[PDB]
Amino acid sequence: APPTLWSRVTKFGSGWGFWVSPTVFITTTHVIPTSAKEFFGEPLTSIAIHRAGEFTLFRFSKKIRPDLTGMILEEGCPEGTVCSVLIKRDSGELLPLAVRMGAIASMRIQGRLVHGQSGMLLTGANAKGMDLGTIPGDCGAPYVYKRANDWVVCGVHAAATKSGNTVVCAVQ
Amino acid sequence: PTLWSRVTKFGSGWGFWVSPTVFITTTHVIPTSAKEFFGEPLTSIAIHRAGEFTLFRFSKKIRPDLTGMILEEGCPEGTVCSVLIKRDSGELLPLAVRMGAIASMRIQGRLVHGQSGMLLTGANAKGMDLGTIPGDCGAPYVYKRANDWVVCGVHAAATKSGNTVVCAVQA
Ligand SMILES: CCc1nnc(N)s1
Repeated sequence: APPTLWSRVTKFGSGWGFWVSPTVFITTTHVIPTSAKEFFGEPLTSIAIHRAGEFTLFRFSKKIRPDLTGMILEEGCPEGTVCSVLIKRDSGELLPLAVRMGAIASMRIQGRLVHGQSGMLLTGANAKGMDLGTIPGDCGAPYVYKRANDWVVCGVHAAATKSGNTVVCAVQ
Repeated sequence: PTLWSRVTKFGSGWGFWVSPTVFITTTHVIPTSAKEFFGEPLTSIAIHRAGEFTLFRFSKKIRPDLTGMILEEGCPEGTVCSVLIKRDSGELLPLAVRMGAIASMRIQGRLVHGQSGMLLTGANAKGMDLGTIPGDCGAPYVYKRANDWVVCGVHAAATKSGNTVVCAVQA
């Protein structure tokens, strides 16, 4: 994945989020610190929040990331699309986990109720563990895919089954 | 602990530490002019070659941080292996491979002997992060079996289009 996509992935709360443009930041609702009253030097009064279940979008009053161009945010992706989940790991390592996307789903995972676009990891027989699959600290990482002439972002990482291949992408 | 620390840049490709003293790679990536590897003179290294599979056994512990792993001659048909691709870009790319028969295959016009496989990303796999490139040779094929990771070969070749790969094996 191009370096401009990795540069958008930002350590945030108990996981990650992703800069869509200089003023727009998306993340997984449950990684947001509940006590927080300031983000990137802006008080909550200067920020518009758009939330659908595990999807949260922040719109800032001023350019926070003026080095970036706005890119395309889709509401999920077509059934059968292969995405990469852009996960940052121990020691500046970059782990773009291949995922085939499927249906909109509601599931119970580790006792929590989750809703978004389901997918299956294409990394191994089972993705149990940190070498082939996801860990809790990966939530908020972006789902991206390559088209003929550009890259699209279509959601953020919300949940994964243990001893499985199944993931849930939260979508706008 | 991580399998990824075992994947090491080597020659024109990569190799894999099975144990503190044993290193496996693809024959064609090995430098053809050398007097030492990893600070050890070639005079104290044992080299075992079988076509595109090479194993080095060192006289001293190069990676004393590691435990010894299971090394087998390929795996049963229909096993879904993972090829652990390390990239100079800074990416780690684990890809699922459904394994087939051992054969002599024509790949981009050359004969390659090893275990066939097909990527689950499929034939219309579209980009650097869904398939292999020539610099990836020597990346290990692994799978989990009964509590243990098994290494069953090293990346030797791949088709230009479609989804075929070849794992070089021992013996
Ligand atoms: C050879 C140095 C590297 N470490 N991790 C990578 N992906 S390249």
